[PDB]
Amino acid sequence: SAVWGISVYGVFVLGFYIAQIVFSEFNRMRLSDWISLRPDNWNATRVAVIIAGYREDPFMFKKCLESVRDSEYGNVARLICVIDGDEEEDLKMAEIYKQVYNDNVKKPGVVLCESENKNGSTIDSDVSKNICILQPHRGKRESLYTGFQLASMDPSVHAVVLIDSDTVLEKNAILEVVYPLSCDPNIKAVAGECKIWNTDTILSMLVSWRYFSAFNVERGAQSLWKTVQCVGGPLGAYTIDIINEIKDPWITQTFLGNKCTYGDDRRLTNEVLMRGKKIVYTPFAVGWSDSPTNVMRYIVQQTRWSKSWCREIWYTLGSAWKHGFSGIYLAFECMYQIMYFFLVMYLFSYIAIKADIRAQTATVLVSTLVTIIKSSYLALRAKNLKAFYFVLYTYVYFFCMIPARITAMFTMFDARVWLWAKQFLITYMWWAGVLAAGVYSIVDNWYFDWADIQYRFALVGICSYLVFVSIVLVIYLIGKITTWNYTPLQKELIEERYLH
Amino acid sequence: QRVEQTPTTTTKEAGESLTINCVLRDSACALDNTYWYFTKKGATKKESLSNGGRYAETVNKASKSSSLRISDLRVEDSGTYHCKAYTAGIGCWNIFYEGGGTILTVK
Ligand SMILES: [Mn+2]
Repeated sequence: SAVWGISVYGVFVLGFYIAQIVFSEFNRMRLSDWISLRPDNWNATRVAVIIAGYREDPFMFKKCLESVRDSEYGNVARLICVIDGDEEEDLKMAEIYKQVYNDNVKKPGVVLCESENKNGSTIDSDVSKNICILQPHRGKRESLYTGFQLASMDPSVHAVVLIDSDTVLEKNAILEVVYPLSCDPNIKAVAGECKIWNTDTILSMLVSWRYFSAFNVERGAQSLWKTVQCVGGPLGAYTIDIINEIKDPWITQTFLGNKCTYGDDRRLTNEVLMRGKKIVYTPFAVGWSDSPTNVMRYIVQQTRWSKSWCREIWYTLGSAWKHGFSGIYLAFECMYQIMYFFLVMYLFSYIAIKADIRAQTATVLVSTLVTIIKSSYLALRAKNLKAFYFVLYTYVYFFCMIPARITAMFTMFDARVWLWAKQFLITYMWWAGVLAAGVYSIVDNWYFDWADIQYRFALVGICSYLVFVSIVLVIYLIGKITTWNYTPLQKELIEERYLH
Repeated sequence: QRVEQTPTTTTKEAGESLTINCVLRDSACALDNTYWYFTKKGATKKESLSNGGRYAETVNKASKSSSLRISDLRVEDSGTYHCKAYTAGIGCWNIFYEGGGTILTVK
């Protein structure tokens, strides 16, 4: 029973990972072949980039605008800056934008989304100059919409690169996202690889490699299938046309009859998928973005992401059939996600109930082997040795992703104590439950038998796992002390933050 | 890379036919197909035109050129005509190319 379950879990996970690996490598090969025939100094596409931000750090915002200006694309029509502010505090963002770009900033009283006239000609009159908008804090979608209008306004705009305020971009990243689709008209969106630069904390570091994997595997695979389930907030491209075609629908997304004021990422992408358009992802385009460093903020962010995912899965499946042959992989992927979560939960429940030391030793060993294989692949792919830190991702996944999943599922339907509870009470109950299972197992197996070969194997395995985790923690600590694990960009970021 | 609506201005009597050509120039990318838009004088809204009725559009792929033959012109046909070019293929971006426009006056 337990041996069969572990065996199928290991084979299933490794098989799916290997399939995703070969799919992503094929996608990368196709992208490289496509780039190989790109004419030099190619600037055929006119692009209007879009920024959206709210209460962003002034230094990070300044660096983002510096990167945007420093981009080497020679066919950028204009920069559209949208900030849901209309508040004295938000004027800092306007000042930062003024010190980098044209001083002109317009502050309309009224939001285009709630306006009876959604054309931007009410708020804008010139398209040549870069324009910054200050509007009442509505949230996300709206702001983007504003920009969308302002973009479409300019006909030349053939595509719109959407970038988050907190995002460092590369001169090439632009052409790098505004070119893939040249190859295939159908491509109506290009997901741009994003990278977590803040890696000081082990969490950030782990998340960094997590991002790495995600973008360069799943995304890549789906990209091969021209069906990247989701675009990239920090770095994302979008054909102006499909945008104009999805902006309004997406701007008006209500789940259970409730404007979904959550992750826009996914909804517009889901609309594009409903239209049957192909979405490809390129890894050659990189954008540096920060990551949460606090466990609680990571928990709430992952909970919001899980809510968006669960809300968008129904529509994703409902539209997957429109891709005919294609899309089958997308259905397989979502079914894999649900069945993998359910299998992990059931396996942990069985482990807690049975409390068989051999079983726990076996699952620990196979999980370590899986993480070792994944980290080895990641190191080989990135030509970088710090990818082995991903073996600790099991801890953070178990202790954060699962409670976030349960929180999202429980909070989908139906003073400060309550609100605080709705965020962390699931996580605290989960941690208490795992601790209780651990102590119950350890007392239920409170015996020693050196004459038992199975007991000896379990003990040596658990000791080896402990020393392995300890040495990984030690090497991480010394790397942090010598600041070797810092990302290359973080060094000069700290330099000009200090010199300020 | 530019598009030229050669006959960009013209004034002609009612009850004749007019031909407006749309050519994509300086492009290494092959033309995919052409969309034609109309704006009524005074009005700014653009209205898309379709094959049929008095509108007959001919698309040439080898020369990357297209032309709209509008026949049997009435007074309300007076307005600015715009061609909207498309490029496609492998490594060829799906682009909108808007020509200079052709203002037509029908008396
Ligand atoms: Mn930020």
